Amino acid sequence: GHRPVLVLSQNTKRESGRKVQSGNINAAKTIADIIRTCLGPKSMMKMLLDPMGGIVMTNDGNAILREIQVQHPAAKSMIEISRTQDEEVGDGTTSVIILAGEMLSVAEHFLEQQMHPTVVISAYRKALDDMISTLKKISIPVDISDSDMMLNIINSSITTKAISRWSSLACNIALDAVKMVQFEENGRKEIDIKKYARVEKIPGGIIEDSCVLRGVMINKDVTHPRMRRYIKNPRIVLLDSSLEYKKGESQTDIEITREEDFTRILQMEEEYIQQLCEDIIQLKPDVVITEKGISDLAQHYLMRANITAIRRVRKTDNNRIARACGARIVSRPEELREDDVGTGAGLLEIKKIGDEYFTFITDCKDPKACTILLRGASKEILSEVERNLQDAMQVCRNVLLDPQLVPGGGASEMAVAHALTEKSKAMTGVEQWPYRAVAQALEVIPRTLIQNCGASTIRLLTSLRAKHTQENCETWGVNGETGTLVDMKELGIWEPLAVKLQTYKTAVETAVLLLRIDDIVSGHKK
Amino acid sequence: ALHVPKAPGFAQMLKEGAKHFSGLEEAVYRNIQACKELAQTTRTAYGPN
Amino acid sequence: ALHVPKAPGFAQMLKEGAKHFSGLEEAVYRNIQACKELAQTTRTAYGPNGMNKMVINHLEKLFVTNDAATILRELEVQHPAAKMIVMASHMQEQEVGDGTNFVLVFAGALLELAEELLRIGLSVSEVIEGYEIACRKAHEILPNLVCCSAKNLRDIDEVSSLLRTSIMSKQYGNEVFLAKLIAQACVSIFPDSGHFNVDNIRVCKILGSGISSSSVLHGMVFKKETEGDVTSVKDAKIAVYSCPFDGMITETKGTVLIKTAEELMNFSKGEENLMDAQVKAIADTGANVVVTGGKVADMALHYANKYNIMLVRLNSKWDLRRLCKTVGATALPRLTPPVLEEMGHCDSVYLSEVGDTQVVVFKHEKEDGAISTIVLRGSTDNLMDDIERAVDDGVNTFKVLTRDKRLVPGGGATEIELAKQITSYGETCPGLEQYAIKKFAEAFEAIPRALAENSGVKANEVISKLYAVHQEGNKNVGLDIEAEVPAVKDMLEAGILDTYLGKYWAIKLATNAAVTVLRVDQIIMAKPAGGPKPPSGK
Amino acid sequence: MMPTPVILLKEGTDSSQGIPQLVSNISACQVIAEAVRTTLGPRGMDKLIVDGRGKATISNDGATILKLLDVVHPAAKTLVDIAKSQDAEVGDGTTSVTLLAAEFLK
Amino acid sequence: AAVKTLNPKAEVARAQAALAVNISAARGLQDVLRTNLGPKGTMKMLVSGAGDIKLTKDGNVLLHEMQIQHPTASLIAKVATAQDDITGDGTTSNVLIIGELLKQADLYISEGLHPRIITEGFEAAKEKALQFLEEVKVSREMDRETLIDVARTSLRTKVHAELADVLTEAVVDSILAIKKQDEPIDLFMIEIMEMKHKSETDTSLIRGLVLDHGARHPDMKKRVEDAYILTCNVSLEYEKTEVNSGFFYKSAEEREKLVKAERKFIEDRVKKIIELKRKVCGDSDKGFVVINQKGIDPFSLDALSKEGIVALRRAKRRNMERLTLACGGVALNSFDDLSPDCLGHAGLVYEYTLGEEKFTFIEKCNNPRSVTLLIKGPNKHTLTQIKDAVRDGLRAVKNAIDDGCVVPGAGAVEVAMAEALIKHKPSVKGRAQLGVQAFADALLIIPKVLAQNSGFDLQETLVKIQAEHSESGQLVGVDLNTGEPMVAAEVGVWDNYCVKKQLLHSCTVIATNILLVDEIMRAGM
Amino acid sequence: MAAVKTLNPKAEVARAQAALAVNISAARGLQDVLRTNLGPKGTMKMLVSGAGDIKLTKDGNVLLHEMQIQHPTASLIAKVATAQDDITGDGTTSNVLIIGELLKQADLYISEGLHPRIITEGFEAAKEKALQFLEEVKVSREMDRETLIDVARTSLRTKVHAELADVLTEAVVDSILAIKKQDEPIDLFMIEIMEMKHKSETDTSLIRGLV
Ligand SMILES: Nc1ncnc2c1ncn2[C@@H]1O[C@H](COP(=O)(O)OP(=O)(O)O)[C@@H](O)[C@H]1O
Ligand SMILES: Nc1ncnc2c1ncn2[C@@H]1O[C@H](COP(=O)(O)OP(=O)(O)O)[C@@H](O)[C@H]1O
Ligand SMILES: Nc1ncnc2c1ncn2[C@@H]1O[C@H](COP(=O)(O)OP(=O)(O)O)[C@@H](O)[C@H]1O
Ligand SMILES: [Mg+2]
Ligand SMILES: [Mg+2]
Ligand SMILES: [Mg+2]
Ligand SMILES: [Mg+2]
Repeated sequence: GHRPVLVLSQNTKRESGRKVQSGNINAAKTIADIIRTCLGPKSMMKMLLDPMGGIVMTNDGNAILREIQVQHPAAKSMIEISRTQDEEVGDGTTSVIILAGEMLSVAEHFLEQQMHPTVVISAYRKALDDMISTLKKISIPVDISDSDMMLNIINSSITTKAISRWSSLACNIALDAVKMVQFEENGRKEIDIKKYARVEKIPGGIIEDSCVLRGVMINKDVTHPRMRRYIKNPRIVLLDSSLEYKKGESQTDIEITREEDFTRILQMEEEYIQQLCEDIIQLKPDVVITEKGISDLAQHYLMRANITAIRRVRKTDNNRIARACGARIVSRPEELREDDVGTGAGLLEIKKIGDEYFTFITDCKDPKACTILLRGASKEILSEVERNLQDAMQVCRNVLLDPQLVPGGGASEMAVAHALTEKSKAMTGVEQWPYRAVAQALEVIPRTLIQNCGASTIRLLTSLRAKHTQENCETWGVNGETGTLVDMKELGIWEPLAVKLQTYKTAVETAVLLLRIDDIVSGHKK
Repeated sequence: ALHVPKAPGFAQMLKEGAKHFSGLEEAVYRNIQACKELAQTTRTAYGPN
Repeated sequence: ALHVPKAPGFAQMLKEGAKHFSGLEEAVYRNIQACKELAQTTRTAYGPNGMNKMVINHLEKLFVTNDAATILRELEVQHPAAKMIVMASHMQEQEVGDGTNFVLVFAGALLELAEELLRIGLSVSEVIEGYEIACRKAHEILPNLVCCSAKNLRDIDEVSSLLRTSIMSKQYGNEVFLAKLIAQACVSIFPDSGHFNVDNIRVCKILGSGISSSSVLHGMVFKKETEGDVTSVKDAKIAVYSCPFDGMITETKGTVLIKTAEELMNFSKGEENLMDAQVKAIADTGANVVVTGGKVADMALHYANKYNIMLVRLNSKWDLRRLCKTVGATALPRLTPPVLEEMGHCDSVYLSEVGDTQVVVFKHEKEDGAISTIVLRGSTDNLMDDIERAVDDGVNTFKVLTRDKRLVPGGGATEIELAKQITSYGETCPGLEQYAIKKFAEAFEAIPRALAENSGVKANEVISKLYAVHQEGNKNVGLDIEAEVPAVKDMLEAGILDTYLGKYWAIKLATNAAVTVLRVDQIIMAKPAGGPKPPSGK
Repeated sequence: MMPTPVILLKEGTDSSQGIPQLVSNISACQVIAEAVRTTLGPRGMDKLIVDGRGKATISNDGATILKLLDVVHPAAKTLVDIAKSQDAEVGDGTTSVTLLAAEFLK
Repeated sequence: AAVKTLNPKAEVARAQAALAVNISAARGLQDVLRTNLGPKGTMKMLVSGAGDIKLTKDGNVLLHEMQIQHPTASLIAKVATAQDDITGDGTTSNVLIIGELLKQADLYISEGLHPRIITEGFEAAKEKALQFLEEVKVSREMDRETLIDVARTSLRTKVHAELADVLTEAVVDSILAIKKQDEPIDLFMIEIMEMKHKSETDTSLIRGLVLDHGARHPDMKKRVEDAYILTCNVSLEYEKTEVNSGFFYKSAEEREKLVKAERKFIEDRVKKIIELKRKVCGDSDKGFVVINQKGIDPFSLDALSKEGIVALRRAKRRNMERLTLACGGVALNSFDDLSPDCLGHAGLVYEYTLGEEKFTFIEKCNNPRSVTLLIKGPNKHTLTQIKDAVRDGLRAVKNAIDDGCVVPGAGAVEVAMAEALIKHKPSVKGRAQLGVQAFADALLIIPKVLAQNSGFDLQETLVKIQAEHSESGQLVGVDLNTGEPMVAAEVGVWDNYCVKKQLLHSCTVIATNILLVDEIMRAGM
Repeated sequence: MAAVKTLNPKAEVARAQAALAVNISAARGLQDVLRTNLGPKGTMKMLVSGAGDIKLTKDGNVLLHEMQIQHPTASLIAKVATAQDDITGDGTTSNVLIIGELLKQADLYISEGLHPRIITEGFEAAKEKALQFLEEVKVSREMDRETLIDVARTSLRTKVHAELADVLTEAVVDSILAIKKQDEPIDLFMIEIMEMKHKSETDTSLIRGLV
């Protein structure tokens, strides 16, 4: 007996000092090294295995980082910033990880030289402000009306993915989907591709057959075979209330003492269904879409008026149909109005693809929602294609909202590094050394591009730096496929300004956050 | 689709407890890190102070 | 240098408990060996001199019989090839009703000779092609081997003679008595319309008095007692109800709402008067026997006793339908009195005791009716079960005779003649198919060989004598089991004959199973699972 | 015998055939008949059988004694079955049947 | 390993290890599936954990039934599953081509060549191969003979000879029966039934429907000559009120009245049916058959049988459309507007009893747009194998009809395509010529495997066929009986053009994606 | 599974293509590891024993012995390399590489249905022709000090650092010329190799005597 007395509970570990800082920096460096090789047009894909048996073959940095599990909290912070970068701008998820890793790597050198982390953080913040200034200074304007330049931007965004083979088709698909999704109401601009740009994947066929529809496509069939599977100009009526007979909310109970009351009640059920269907029919529609069930008697009464009904559609799909065909979802058909009838859908077709029936509401005139029908080799290939298309659409939206561009292929990195180094000469305090350190740590992107291309890093990077020491050479980067220095005015690889700004901000702030940390404590319960 | 088998060749023929490290990252950087750790361990005893 | 690693490729990719067998030696010979083992296990029960086998299944239920299909059903067969051959045997049992042992023996012989042919150098495809050609030749030859026809099915003695052979293989000691019983039961069934239903022959097993005391009854026997006090009716006018013998109730919900004392005092009296009126209305039609499929209310039983109506309750609806067919009644869905067309008539219904169990007998006096029953006596339940299996074989033989009336000689005579003719045919066919054809012909020797082995004589002498006599030109000469030395006799006069359809289907199914087993080249067995049986079989 | 990588019947299946099997069956029938030998005749004796629950049953009746015994030998159960049959059909002679059957086999 | 420093319980393959693992898995899969290709391939027995037996040589079925837990095997299996889902054929060829592509690519990668060059060569070779396939396809009018030839080319590879011929006749007849001019073919209108009582060659085509259930009332007629078909989706059994009614009475007479009056609703619909039957046919010459998707309680069954009406209940949902297209009536969800024109017509309806289950036959239709194939066999595995074979045949015939072009088979198209790729190789700039050569050699696997399965030698047969094609220019394939070069078009060995296009696209895409993988990770725990 | 597994249940058997695949995979793995040893531009390997002894080597035989392998084909190839080292003292890495590449090239044709016997016959014919050509191409020359220096350099440069190799060349050539009798076999037992642990690696030299 006589158990020992403790201040803190058992299994409450505590680590402190230089060890914590070194461990955090090494964890960030390892996380960066995981996806270091997945950058640039020459990137090699990774094959991930899910705990549930799935396989994720991907080149995207965010997917790779979110599909792995770590226990070191600094690695968790790196995964979190990767997810943040993915959610905010859409791409740049591996560039930000690499930049943050390099910034922490160059901060460790000063942390080992009797320099307080607060000084390094102040220098990093000044450097980040100057990077923002330089990036805004070297940007170029873009007119969104020129579709060719938008296609070129999307191409430069997707040349690093597995879809670069069909880059032209992918760019056209992404541009059309983003343009259709774009919408404005009550003076509020809106580009919501998360809800109104649906990507549907059906394995088989060829990827060249994939296209974006002027409408929607749902995996649904007619409730009854007699209903038409092909209508030219359907007047769509949308519903979100069941077309059956349902119990009321209140505690209702009947008490039958006469012979004819039972049959009378059943007849009233039938008559209620008939009246409901008559109220629907009064608008003279062609197809009826419901989110809830449709009774067989209701189907009969609708087919009596030559109406096609689809029984149970999801909420999001019904919203997409409403956006595409200009309808308005209603619940009580006695309150149905003419404005709620969806006219604008140019055709409704229900054809069988493989062994499944699919409903097409294509051919809409000016639809505000679209379905991207992807056909390919298998589910993993189509998942990667969907991720690449998501990157393309996010880049298109970023350019549409913010129309500036900055040179790619490491040209922006070298230009900002040179500007930061030149400005660092004016400083006379001790903060200049970490300032220059992060400035040259920004050079990791061209170095990684050269390494992935397979060329010699030292001489190519030295020549690139020497070129950037000149006056009008801020657009000089590296070819990702031939390993030579070229002017990005000629290569045409440009990136949205917003993506670069977000990448730099996230990298510097992650470096600051992990530099502020000491005295790791673990083990306690909730 | 839940396990990664050992690559055919040397990886499969290796003994049970044996360890194999090859390349820059697996070998050279690890050795440099170990030597740096040793130097850091003994550093504070240098000099009259 | 102390361990052999798994070869790269499929061997390393295979699961833990899985097994993979590929190639001739590793797959085909193993399958042939398993099938030969199964055939050898069942072999000793073939023919009249076959020996019964005590088989105890996983539920400690004892089966003693020489029926090959039953033995294979109660055996926990694990090998997939043996499973395939068992499936073929069961298909033969379902299609015809007899010949399962023939199927198993022929398949085993075919597979053994196929292994021999593969060993001497033939290919699997060549063996399969030769087997198919020889099977076609056998099916062509078979109609020419028909010796006599049934030529009558409403007779008693002639059909009994026809069915004696089918139930001589089982119960060899006393087959004339069983043949007479089954013949009478089947002749009562099978009206002027050519359709014969096997289900119409019922078997009720009552223990105690030895199988020689068994009898056939024109009607149905139910092992239970009457609900009422009347236990015998001489001019039964049975009315059959598929509804419980009780006041009909609402399907929705019942609730007696009482608001005055008068209703409370009068409710039970009115209900009693109503049920009495219903029972009296039923009795006024003349129905002195009532059969119900549901429960019997106490007031219902009281009022039926008051009006002298015999009550019989049948829990199983199959028995209710069979009784309706037997008497000629219709199952009333309600408790309304039956009209004259729906009221069945039976010449005698009474409660009786046979041995120990109480029985209710719906007995007709005519030698006709839709359903006939064979009551089997005996000293053991297992013996009665075996007699029931023999009765099933006899009834199936009668059904086959109704379908096709052609017959072939038994006791290996047909097999020997088929082997001789197929060998003669294969002696002329050039190419490598001749070896397979000759082996297919030789595989027919397994039937007379098994018969001679079970009889306890030398098989080789019997087969040589059979070939000698058949070469002389006697196609109806086969093994004589009533001798202590190898001897043969003409079996058209002996009356030992087999159905043509039985032999045809048995040959077809055995050859199909053999060639299907031969076609398999690789086996990929998954890890065995201890699941609570597949949901399909419940 | 041989290992037979894939065996025919389920593992654990026991098979006995030939003259030894039938001789053992006869011996089991003799053993069953020995359990009711002393219950026959005016000088017969009673048997006491205790079940798992501890309740004892005292009987001179052959069928009852055979029923109480938890016989599991497949050939021996035939004697119990014929004793039950004799009791059901006639009601007397439940010991003579078993003695006669075992004596025939012997 | 960097990953193992974060998650110690991780399995990682990097750089050459990933390629070695993937190529080894693909080679193993190809080694197993080599024996399926061609009519001379070998059957496989697949025993499940529960002991069920299957006898198939399909690539997709075999892949599903292997006991494999490899990631690359899973990827190839999903590719083959998509192949089977869309085109319905060409899964074994898919796996073989993927494996041979990976092997040929490794043959150059192991000598220091980067996989990206191989992938570029693969893309160029795929483009050229698609152009050549466009140039070589044989546009034809899909008469009965061409469809029979295609059906033979599939079913002979799936089953043995005479069974294949019977299945070809049945499949071609059924497809031609349900086909509408200038209209997509709906394969749901061919119902596939399995009965387990006769030989495998008894499978035939019934110009009507076969329903696995029959009349549940014994008094119902077992055979109706001239039948009026009523396809309905109306419940004819007792239905509880939705609002919890319950009954309240004060005497036995009131209870009897309420019992009698609670059936009035269903009795009204039964009376409507009986009135329609009496109006339509006033004598016993014609018959009435009611096929209901919902249940029928015994009282309604008895009421219908008293009028000589055959009633079926709990029919399959697809049977509504199938009977509407075959019999020609209309499926009704209510009887309120019941008209004589709503009744389909069938020239014969009878019930067949097999064991404990009964089947209903609806034959002698006027012009059935929906027919059924009745699979018959003595075993369950035989039935499953025949079902898979007829699925393959139906897909092949539908694909042949869909586009008026068909491609010569027996490996001829692959040989000619490889020759064209070799000729085009010098035009490709850079070292992608190595990838083009690898693609051509991978394409040459089909004649090699066909020669192997036929029992010949790969090299001699392949060089003979290639020399014949170069000398003559014809599309010469592999003769599986003699091994000599042979013209596939003249003998009638046809392959689906869409199947070959899908093969090229999927194989190239999956090989390119696998070759570019340099790391395999399992760190989700 | 097989006959052996039937007689001995706990027997490991690889039959037909399985054995060939196993042997070729083992040879390919050995070749893959030993590729980096060949040539003066090869890479050093660090071998750590169970007791913790550190051994830096580039020799093929030394690498094979301190390999942690339990493969039969690896054992066979290691024994062949051991014999090569015992007799000639050089060529172990080349031995392993040539064996592995021969097996790989043979498999390249065997995997296409060709029987290995034809490959072995071709191997024998090619070996005879190659031996004839090697006889044709050899350079007969009287061995002065310069040629021996060149040979010693060609070996030691591939074994050790270039400057250390240059020192060792003079050491070994001088020792061999010192102990060499005229037209008599050279007894290498007369060159004692004594190691001391107090100077730099370039301080090794030759003593015209005995230590
Ligand atoms: N054709 C090209 N030549 C050189 N560099 C390129 C080219 N295309 C893209 N890049 C560079 O590759 C990077 C994009 O790589 P990617 O894998 O998309 O990383 P992220 O996911 O962080 O955007 C960009 O920084 C861009 O500068
Ligand atoms: N009295 C007899 N003499 C000789 N052979 C007989 C006699 N009775 C029947 N057989 C033979 O016995 C065989 C029947 O064997 P059986 O045990 O019934 O197997 P199965 O039930 O599979 O037909 C028939 O082929 C028949 O030729
Ligand atoms: N009678 C024949 N003669 C020659 N070649 C044939 C014949 N029948 C089929 N083939 C060829 O053999 C191949 C059969 O492949 P198959 O087993 O059907 O694989 P899958 O089912 O994956 O398509 C086809 O590519 C076809 O060209
Ligand atoms: Mg990007
Ligand atoms: Mg029999
Ligand atoms: Mg096919
Ligand atoms: Mg050397």
